[PDB]
Amino acid sequence: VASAYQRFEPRAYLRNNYAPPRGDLCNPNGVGPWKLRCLAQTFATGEVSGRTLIDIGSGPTVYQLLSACSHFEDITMTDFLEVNRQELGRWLQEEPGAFNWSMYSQHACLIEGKGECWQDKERQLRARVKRVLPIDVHQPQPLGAGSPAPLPADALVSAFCLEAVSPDLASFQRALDHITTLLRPGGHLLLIGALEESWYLAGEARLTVVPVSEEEVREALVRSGYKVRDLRTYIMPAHLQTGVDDVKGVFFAWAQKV
Ligand SMILES: Nc1ncnc2c1ncn2[C@@H]1O[C@H](CSCC[C@H](N)C(=O)O)[C@@H](O)[C@H]1O
Ligand SMILES: O=S(=O)(Nc1ccc(Cl)cc1)c1ccc2c(c1)CN[C@@H](CO)C2
Repeated sequence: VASAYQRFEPRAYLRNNYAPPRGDLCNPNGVGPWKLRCLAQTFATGEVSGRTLIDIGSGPTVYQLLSACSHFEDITMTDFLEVNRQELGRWLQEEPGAFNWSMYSQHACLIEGKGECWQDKERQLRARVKRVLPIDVHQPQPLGAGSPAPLPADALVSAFCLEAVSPDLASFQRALDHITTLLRPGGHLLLIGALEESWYLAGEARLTVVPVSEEEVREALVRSGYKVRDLRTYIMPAHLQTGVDDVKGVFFAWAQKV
């Protein structure tokens, strides 16, 4: 896969998945509103807290941390590709060419209902993201030997990574076992991913993906030593079925390392 990922174009990836129609946040039935709503509700339970958090395979996106950032003062973002870490850098440092996530920040504020202005939410994320490190979930030690990242983390977040870098279920299970080592016992894992997908595009790159089911993800979490606190499925409607992939749904898993 690492080979195919050498052609991965962040801008194309962003455009394919986070720009209209999939990125439209006005229609309450879209995947965008559904996902932000499920990230906000999880953190609103007050049960997912601590000091440090690590986002596994962040790619060029930050939406997965909008609701999470107000609960963890030290946040580590990561990704296998340097081009993605650079794309993140552009938004974090507010440099030219950064992707504009303002509609997402605003919706997270809208959903959270704490009366927070979106600039303050983005300010807080930028402030708490202490570093952006390389990572490889295929390695028993994903971050490596002496990573600047505070370990073990009190919580992990990973969206669309594992199944997208695993050729099969068994390999999926190992990557999960792998990243699980980065988590403090009793800690929390918020895993988001593509259901029954076999490929997706990112510019000249065409990636192979392992198609997994909700049941398969649940059992994998259980086998890695987690207690599944919540599991949800969003079925991808026809209007969101574009030619960028063959994903059937999106899953969300809130797991607790026991
Ligand atoms: N071996 C590996 N270990 C960890 N991440 C990897 C990887 N190989 C590829 N990746 C990264 O996994 C990501 C899958 S796309 C998901 C991006 C983002 N988390 C989102 O929610 O959209 C890409 O950023 C890709 O570079
Ligand atoms: O759900 S999405 O259609 N877009 C989306 C997700 C979250 C929000 Cl907040 C908004 C839009 C979405 C986002 C990323 C990926 C997909 C779908 C499916 N392919 C994966 C890579 O395998 C990558």
